[PDB]
Amino acid sequence: GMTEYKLVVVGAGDVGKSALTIQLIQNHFVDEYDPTIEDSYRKQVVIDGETCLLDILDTAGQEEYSAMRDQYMRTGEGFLCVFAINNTKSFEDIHHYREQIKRVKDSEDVPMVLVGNKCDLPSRTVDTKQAQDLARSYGIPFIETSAKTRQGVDDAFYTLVREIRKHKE
Ligand SMILES: Nc1nc2c(ncn2[C@@H]2O[C@H](COP(=O)(O)OP(=O)(O)O)[C@@H](O)[C@H]2O)c(=O)[nH]1
Ligand SMILES: [Mg+2]
Repeated sequence: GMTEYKLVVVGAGDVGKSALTIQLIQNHFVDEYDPTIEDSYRKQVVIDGETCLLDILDTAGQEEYSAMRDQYMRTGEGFLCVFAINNTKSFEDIHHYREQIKRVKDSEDVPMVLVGNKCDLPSRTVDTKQAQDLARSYGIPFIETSAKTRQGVDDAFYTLVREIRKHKE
């Protein structure tokens, strides 16, 4: 019946990984959540007629041992690769996340969704086209989000579950 899926939220610091996660889990926008805390959350949802239990890891970067990063990449079934639309470096970092996750999993086919967060902000430096083009080059969806207004948040997580299913199937 209920199937559990391991989702992993990755991206540079300050892009909104924790805020995205907390909107989905707790239905509010958090302004201040310590950037060094890495935690996981469970949430039950129904997607396309099938209940699933999302086990969501809100990552925070370096681990005590890199072996621990590798482990959560190996066990992770799908990845939300998050950048902020006002931070070009966070977008450029996506190249690294894509590479590293493929490398750890030794796979060319890893369920992922590219998330461009903070779309409510006017100070945009990363174009919709450049992100759409990058996602297309990986064969994955691109979704624009705002953890602040909740735009796209649910779609990003649900789409990732759909990508995981497509991969398993
Ligand atoms: N305006 C706006 N601020 C955001 C958004 N998402 C996150 N933030 C803020 O950006 C900062 C970093 O968010 P956080 O979730 O801690 O980023 P993390 O380091 O990736 O976990 C926080 O002050 C958040 O309130 C968003 O969509 N819009
Ligand atoms: Mg965080």
